[PDB]
Amino acid sequence: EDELYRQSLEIISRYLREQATGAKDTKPMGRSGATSRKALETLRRVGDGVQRNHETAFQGMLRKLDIKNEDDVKSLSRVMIHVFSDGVTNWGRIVTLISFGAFVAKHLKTINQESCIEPLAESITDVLVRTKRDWLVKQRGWDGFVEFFHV
Ligand SMILES: CC(C)(C)c1ccc(CN2CCN(S(=O)(=O)Nc3ccc(SCCc4ccccc4)cc3C(=O)O)CC2)cc1
Repeated sequence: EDELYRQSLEIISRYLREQATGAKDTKPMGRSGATSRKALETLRRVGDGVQRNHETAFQGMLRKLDIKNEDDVKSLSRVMIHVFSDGVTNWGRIVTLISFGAFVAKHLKTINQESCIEPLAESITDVLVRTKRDWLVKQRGWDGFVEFFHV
């Protein structure tokens, strides 16, 4: 409920922030073997591969959306809201969305819009949690994500 949004926000905000700045957080999210720390380490491995694989489509979509400020993020979130609430729900579709978020975050860092990374992460979290709540809960939350992408 409140915890599923708070946990997802902590993982996504930290992943987007460290991808843009290019530096991992010196202060951990929790204890050594916590669900959130494991999900973030999985995101660093999986999410980075998604970005290089989907590079051309990610660069295309970014250029078409034309994100330059916070209002652009808030307004074009309605585009994301509608496209994501329709279609098959899976971990591959979930990880590609977060990877696009990190791709956008990296772009925002270059145009001196580092303040946009947090409301950007809030938009991704609110879509994922609100539209796909039942699925995520039945899939053991972020543990299901860790289990799904194991090496
Ligand atoms: C917070 C902001 C930055 C505003 C923001 C976030 C995220 C998005 C959308 N976000 C969806 C999920 N993907 S994806 O996982 O790569 N898979 C897809 C990629 C393309 C499409 S076609 C409609 C997208 C479109 C519409 C109009 C212009 C440019 C693109 C569908 C999917 C899918 O699976 O439904 C990434 C794109 C938009 C806007």
